[PDB]
Amino acid sequence: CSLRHFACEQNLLSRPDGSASFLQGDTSVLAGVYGPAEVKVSKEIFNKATLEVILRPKIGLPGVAEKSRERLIRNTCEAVVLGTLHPRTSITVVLQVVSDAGSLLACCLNAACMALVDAGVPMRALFCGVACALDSDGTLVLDPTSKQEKEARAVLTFALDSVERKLLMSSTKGLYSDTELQQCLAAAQAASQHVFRFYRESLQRRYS
Amino acid sequence: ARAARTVLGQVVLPGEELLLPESRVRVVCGPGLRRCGDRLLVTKCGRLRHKEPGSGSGGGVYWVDSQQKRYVPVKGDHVIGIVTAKSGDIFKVDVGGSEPASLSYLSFEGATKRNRPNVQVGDLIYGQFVVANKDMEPEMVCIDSCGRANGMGVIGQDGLLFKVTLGLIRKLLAPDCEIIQEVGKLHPLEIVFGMNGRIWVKAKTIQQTLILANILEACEHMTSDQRKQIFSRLAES
Amino acid sequence: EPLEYYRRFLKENCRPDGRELGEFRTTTVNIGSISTADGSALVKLGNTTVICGVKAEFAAPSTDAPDKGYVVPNVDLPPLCSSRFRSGPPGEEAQVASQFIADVIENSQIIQKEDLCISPGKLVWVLYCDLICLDYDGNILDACTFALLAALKNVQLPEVTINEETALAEVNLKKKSYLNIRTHPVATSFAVFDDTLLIVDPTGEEEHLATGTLTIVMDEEGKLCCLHKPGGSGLTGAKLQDCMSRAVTRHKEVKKLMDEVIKSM
Amino acid sequence: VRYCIPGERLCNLEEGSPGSGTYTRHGYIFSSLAGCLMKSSENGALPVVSVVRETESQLLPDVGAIVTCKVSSINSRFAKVHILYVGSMPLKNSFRGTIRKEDVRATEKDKVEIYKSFRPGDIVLAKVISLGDAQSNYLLTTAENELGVVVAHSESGIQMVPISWCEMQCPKTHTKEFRKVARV
Amino acid sequence: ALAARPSAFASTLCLRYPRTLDLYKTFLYSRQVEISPLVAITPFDFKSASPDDIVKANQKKAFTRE
Amino acid sequence: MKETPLSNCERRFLLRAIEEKKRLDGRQTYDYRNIRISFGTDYGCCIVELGKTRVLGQVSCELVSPKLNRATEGILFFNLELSQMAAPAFEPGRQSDLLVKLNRLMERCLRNSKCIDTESLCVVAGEKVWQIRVDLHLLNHDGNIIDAASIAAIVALCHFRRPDVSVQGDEVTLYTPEERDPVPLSIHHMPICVSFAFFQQGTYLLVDPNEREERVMDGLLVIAMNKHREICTIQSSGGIMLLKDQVLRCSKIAGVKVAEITELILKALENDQKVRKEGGKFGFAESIANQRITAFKMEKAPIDTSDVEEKAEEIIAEAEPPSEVVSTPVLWTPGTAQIGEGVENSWGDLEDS
Amino acid sequence: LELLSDQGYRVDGRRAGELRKIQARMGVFAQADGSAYIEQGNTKALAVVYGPHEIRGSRARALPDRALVNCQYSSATFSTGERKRRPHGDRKSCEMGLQLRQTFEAAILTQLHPRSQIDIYVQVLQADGGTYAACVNAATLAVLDAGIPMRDFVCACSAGFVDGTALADLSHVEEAAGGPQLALALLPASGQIALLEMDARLHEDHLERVLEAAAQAARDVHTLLDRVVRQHVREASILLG
Amino acid sequence: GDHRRIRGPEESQPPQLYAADEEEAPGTRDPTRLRPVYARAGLLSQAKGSAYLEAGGTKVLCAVSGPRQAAALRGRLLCDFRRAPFAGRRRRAPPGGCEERELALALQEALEPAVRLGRYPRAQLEVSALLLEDGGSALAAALTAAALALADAGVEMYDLVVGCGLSLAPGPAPTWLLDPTRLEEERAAAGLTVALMPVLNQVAGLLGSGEGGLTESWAEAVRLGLEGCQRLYPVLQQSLVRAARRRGAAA
Repeated sequence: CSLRHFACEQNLLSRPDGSASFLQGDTSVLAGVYGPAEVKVSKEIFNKATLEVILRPKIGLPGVAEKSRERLIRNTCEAVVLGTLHPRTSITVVLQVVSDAGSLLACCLNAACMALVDAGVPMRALFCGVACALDSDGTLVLDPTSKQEKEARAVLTFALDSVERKLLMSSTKGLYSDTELQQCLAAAQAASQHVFRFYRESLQRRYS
Repeated sequence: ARAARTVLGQVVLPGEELLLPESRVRVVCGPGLRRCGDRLLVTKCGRLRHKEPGSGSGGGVYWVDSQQKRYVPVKGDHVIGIVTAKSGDIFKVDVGGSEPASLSYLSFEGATKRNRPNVQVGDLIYGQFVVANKDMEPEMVCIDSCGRANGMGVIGQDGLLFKVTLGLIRKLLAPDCEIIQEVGKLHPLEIVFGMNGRIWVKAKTIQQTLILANILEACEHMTSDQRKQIFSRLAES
Repeated sequence: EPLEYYRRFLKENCRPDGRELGEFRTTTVNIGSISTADGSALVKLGNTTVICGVKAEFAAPSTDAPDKGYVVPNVDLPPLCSSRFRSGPPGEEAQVASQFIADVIENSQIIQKEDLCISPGKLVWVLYCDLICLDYDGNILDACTFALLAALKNVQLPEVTINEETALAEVNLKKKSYLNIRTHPVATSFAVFDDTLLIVDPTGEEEHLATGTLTIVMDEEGKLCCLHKPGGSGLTGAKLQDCMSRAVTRHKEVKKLMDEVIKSM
Repeated sequence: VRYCIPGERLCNLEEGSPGSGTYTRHGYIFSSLAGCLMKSSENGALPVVSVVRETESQLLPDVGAIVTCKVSSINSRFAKVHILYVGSMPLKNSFRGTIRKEDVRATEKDKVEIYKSFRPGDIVLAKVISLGDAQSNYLLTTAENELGVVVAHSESGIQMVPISWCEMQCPKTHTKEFRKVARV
Repeated sequence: ALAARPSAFASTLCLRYPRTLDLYKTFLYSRQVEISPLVAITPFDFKSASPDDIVKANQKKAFTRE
Repeated sequence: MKETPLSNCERRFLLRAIEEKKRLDGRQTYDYRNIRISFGTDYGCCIVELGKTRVLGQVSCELVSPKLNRATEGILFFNLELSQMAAPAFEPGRQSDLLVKLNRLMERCLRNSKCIDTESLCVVAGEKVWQIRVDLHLLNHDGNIIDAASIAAIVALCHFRRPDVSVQGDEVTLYTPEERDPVPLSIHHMPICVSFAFFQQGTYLLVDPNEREERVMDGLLVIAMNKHREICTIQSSGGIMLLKDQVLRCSKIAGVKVAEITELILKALENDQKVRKEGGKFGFAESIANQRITAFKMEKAPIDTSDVEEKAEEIIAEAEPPSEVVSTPVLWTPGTAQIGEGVENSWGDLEDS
Repeated sequence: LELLSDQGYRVDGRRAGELRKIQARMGVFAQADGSAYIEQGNTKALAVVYGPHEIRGSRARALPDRALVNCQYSSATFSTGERKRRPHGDRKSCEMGLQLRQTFEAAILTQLHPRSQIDIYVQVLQADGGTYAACVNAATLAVLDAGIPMRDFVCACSAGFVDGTALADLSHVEEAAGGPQLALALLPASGQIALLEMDARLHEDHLERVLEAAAQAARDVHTLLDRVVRQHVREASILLG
Repeated sequence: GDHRRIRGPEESQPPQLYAADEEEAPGTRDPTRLRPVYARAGLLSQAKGSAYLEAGGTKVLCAVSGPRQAAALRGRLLCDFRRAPFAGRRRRAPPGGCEERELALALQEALEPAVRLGRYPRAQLEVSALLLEDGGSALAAALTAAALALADAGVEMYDLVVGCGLSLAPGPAPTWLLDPTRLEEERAAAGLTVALMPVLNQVAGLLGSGEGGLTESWAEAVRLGLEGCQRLYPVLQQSLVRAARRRGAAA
């Protein structure tokens, strides 16, 4: 088990408030965030903000699947954004898929976290994305590739907090038993400790 | 869980916690900090800074300082805004926040029901706030506390208004900042800063106004000494 | 007022429904009432009524693998079941309630598309299962799944024989066969309160005040198909292991239900 | 006792008079609801026959009615609200409202700053005066001693208590704020 | 005009869903989990001035305008 | 939400400049903002940056049956789209009068010029033929969306490489990059758009204007003209009223500029092919500037996958087993059964009668 | 197929620089505030306009400096050989009506009707040849019928290029042949161009000659429509008195 | 195709068009009989007013939502008709259909002559009806049920609406039939549906088209439709009585 090549770039676009491109190996995702701004009166809520998430694919037009994977990202950002500090406003997170090579949802969650941090939004704790894909026998592989993903009988993806490493998001593909669900959860908890080190090292270097 | 007064000038991350000195104290947490129990929580990235003037009293506020573009109104800030409408007997002005502000026809110097001031749509105004809580649209008056407009009102006739990040504004508005003196050594200038991320400049020649506009946005970076003199010499031309 | 009132029953350990915080509502079903459909079943869960219907048609097999017959699920939430749904194109809740069922149908491998072909590469059966909710009280993804599984155990197809010189299809409407079903995926939903409280079989008001939701579906051999957690407070391995212990009993209950209703014919 | 359907012969115009939720035609009294038959004899004979369900799921507001509301947002010159209770009974849905800067006090006076009168999140008692325009639909009023904010809420989530006619104080932190206190 | 008797689908669609010891053990609530107020006067009984009433009765009685 | 309004000081400032023939960012009248191309890893994918605008182009092909009539060619979809992140204003269904003119500009240029050879994209006739489908996205709006979109589409189409097939007798077969090498396409010419803006009633013009210069302008003139000396489209629009010498001057300008742009594009594609053939490393990853603060590199890492067995084992072992109250099903009449607290009577009957 | 014989005659019998026959009419409808009807050659158009009125919807979509021109386009389902019915969502109608809105936001002297809308409707009953110029001329006539002031009399015509010569007022047979078509919208007094279009390839040396031939054919349309307007105004002046 | 649904096969021909069993023979009956009808009110719990109507092979469910925000001085009456895809010989497209809109309008022009909208200024009512199964006269069920729902939801109306249906035999001596079924409706030449107010004695809605061209048959079709609407009334009379007895006794 070994996480593959990682890369990230910040402040790409000049128009948004904060931009962040996060590519992990060959797959890549670009994201940008507009800060708290005005919101339509028909959608506004008092004592809280309103989150809007849109994802754009490369081939086709978004359908039921892409909005169903937009709900997970919105309900994940809803648990870490302090909306009570900014009522009667709107905060929107947009994720763009540039290239796909496997484990796209985890790289999208990491892109969203890095775009919100760069954009300067009050946060309670950072979050990460780890995807597991156990093979036809039970050999766990972390951060797999679409080559291994096609033959594998089950792929799981988890989102983990950055304080006590609890579970925030869980999307699973394939059928399995609980024992290897526990062992892939433990593998994800072990894997996030390096991603959080990449967050800390990137932000400590940024303010040098 | 580290302690304060030890991690000053250190980059912190959201979700981290820190221990203020022991005997609970009434020091108010700043923008990027929230007080929970007898501990402080971090909600913004940045660098811890502490300011107590001269004495062993309070004397002290905790606030992290970061780099961002989106502006949130703060009571007592000098903000440049642009008029948008003239509905009723007020002047809606766009400052850059979530909601537009609101002037009044009598807020200007010596303004009454007859000698109203001339304010068009799409003009920039220098003025200060008096209410900026998160319960209403912010409202700004535009002369003074006493009532004598000290350079306030409608400004800008032959200059350029551009936009920079909050970090450069914070850097320039410092008592130990030599940026303006050296930049004005090359090109004489006059500036009116705005805490919403706006700057008004006016050089002599249009070429100099272009150069000052481009070269001021890059002064947040490119640290002085080994770099600044050579950059100044190169741009002398 | 909102939170404290409910927590009065929570500390009392008897929620306003009159339940012990770890029990399900009353469940009843009927099968074989709509006579204009191949198969149908009505599921009642103490409100949260869902009805499903199956229609079989002919279609051309796909260009990649011409040995598969399509199955297409759809879940619709009309503006009459509740009062928050508005007319027009289907909304987010019904679309997610349909993508979830499509994912369950795919991962669970309940049916094999190779059992529906008549002659490879020209024509294959297609099943159109459409779900319409008659009442929205909470736990939608559980009763929709149970309605679908109950319906799929009643659909029966006629024996079709293709000629050689004529090459057309002659349907033998007298001898009608059945469908081959492999597994029986049953779902279970949990609602998590502010940071530690988990309840079973929630309600629309409770989901209105809850801070998260979890859904787990199990096979008949203790295998997990999907782990649907839309998000919220956060859980631990111990809490999931506590949930699956209840889900095992729920699955045994449901599998006994299906094993008993079909024998009664 | 017997119930009703929204049409049947009940009485003549001489043997009683129509009441609430009824109509008459051709000298007969006809039902217009499915409630219960109540005949209020009152005093003076000839009871005013009417039919009332007595289980109001919804009721349309009127020109004059007492309603319990809930503020949604406030502006420097008006304050949009949300009608929540029609007098006593709970309401299944929520309408919209607007409090102009003339209905705060019972004098229709100048000054009367809206900002410190109806802070968002409170629950108020108000009276309608009109059926309104398409911008503001019901035009509620609080120009009375019995109308105004009744149950406020603190800055940090604590049930408040009235302290004066114009001034309010926090019980926990002893903080001073301004409201429009209504008679209990 | 004879009315008829129901059938299965209708009699199941029209269902009304309305301590006895302890079961489902793990899902109880106990197993899964200074304030000196110095309160002011509790209400404010309005016994005092209430300006609107003042100004109204004031002017009506006064009735001088000088 | 909407876009920040335009003051009355910026208009004055741009117009005193333009009268004096000097612009904000230093470039003179007949200049472009320099360009920067970047190639993906799979074919038909590029990132172009004109000044500070970004467009992502990506080509992809697929095999369908060729309608009815035109039995010996292939079809070529296009779909421009404007991403909410390009600028605050762009909104999914509230900018429907720019999308149309943009899709049209793109389609008339690319499909009516006849530079792609859609003749030789057949396998059989009356049967499966390749249907290509170009796709562009706008990422960052800084003015001159169409020049960048056109250069992006050109490069993306001149970098694609199809699959490839064997056809002999009456039998098909489909290969893969390991069974057979992907094949390039055939491109007759390279039609490249140019835009001009007119200022204060045609008295001045400025080449390649950006978004502020776009809000102080009357109307726009676009002139698409492929290599050699052959014009392919023009579309005046906005608020302009034009002369006849000026169209010719513009045509000259577009000729010169397209010459230079084609130089650049050819050089960049050649260098990219040389890199791909030498055997070095390519892709979106090895493009991130390293002399810059916001880039970081980390080789692989086993984290420690030594403990997961033990933790999982103890967790499974340490929790309460399923309980053992089993429920009973009740039978009313074949077809309906109930489980739960149940109902008192067998069934309701004459409840109200 | 021959599109230009050696003698110089086209398919229908006219020379290179020869227009078709136009036959107009003013004042067709009564309920509306203006009307027109033109048949340029074998293409039958129609236009109806509605005068400055209150903005529909009142959704605060006004312009405090000028009026709001709103033009639509539709087409009958029997306008060509095949039925070819289309829904009211096609992008051809929107783009042609957007070029119509562009040219009439420049021809009309609109800074005289603050907070007002101008609704322009065009209906094509039979399309054979240039549809754009027939719609522009029919709506110029309908606007004149409505009394709306304008700077000049805008008129449009097309052209082409086959075998080294420039055509004029191309037809559908000639249009569907892959040639460098081109259209203008001219103001005769100043010679200014309100809109310019072209398609397919053409060398740069013949653009001046195609554009000149198109401008000349538009100036030739100008005189023919001018005599119609003068006869109409003299008709109404005779009627009045 | 559709970007808001699950995409399956592009085309799908149902097996009825390949059904090798030839169309059967309906039979004969007495045209002076009515299918027994059972009516229940107050079915749904989350709806302000609802009713479920079932008679023979017809299954229709109607629910009524209360007044909401937004001829004023009067309130609107929005309507929406939709039938279940699993009804009838073939499947139906979920997006909609011209037949559904025509029947929705034929409902709207029939339930407004009963309620008095001069009591709901600036408000509006929304009515939704669903047909679970089509086994006979349908428009004679979408009228009775949507009127029962209105009566149990406490809105003020002048009277109820009771519907019926008829069809014309295809023989050489055609005769109108009462309460036709699909076996007697797909083999018919014409059909008629009436909407009668039983007490006010006023026809609310009329619809009929077919091959009967003599203006002496339609007089009987209309007046036997009126006899049907006066014979279905007592069951709806006892249904609202039981509904109100139970709702009141539930307090």
